[PDB]
Amino acid sequence: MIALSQFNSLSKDEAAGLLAPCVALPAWGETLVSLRPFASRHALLQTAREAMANWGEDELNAALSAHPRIGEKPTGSQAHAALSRQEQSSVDSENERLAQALREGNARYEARFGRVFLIRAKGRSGEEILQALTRRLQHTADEEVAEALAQLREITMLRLEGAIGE
Ligand SMILES: NC(=O)NC1=NC(=O)NC1=O
Repeated sequence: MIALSQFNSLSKDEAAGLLAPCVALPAWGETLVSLRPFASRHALLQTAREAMANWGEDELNAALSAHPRIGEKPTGSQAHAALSRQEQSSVDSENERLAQALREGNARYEARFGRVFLIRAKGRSGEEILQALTRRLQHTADEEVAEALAQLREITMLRLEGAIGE
């Protein structure tokens, strides 16, 4: 976590590099970098929310390139992999029934919608995620695109909030 005044003074490449792990959508980060300096962390976060307001199915698809499946915890030490592992920390990997249910739930979701199941995993157990998956399997395509995008927005914001402090 770096301070706001520090973020405001970074070179364009260093600032974009800092924001890159939040979401695999270069336009989002580029917008934030281009609008520096920010008056406050409050203003930065608000601007960040505004910049994700017009995201659609195309953004969902592009962002999903950097998100592993729930239950498929990455091992890498780099920000992306470390963040995902940390976000899935409430998922019990030792529970064999859960692991199998997650694999089956994922396959079922992917067959239905054509994309990986996306959920803000931070603070959610494997059971909570499974129940969300069961609920979201009943959605129309548009309803599901909307929720998946809402979850993407949450993931991105939490990562941003963890990257830049007051
Ligand atoms: N497929 C996913 O939902 N993946 C993830 N959600 C998170 O919050 N972290 C992930 O890696």
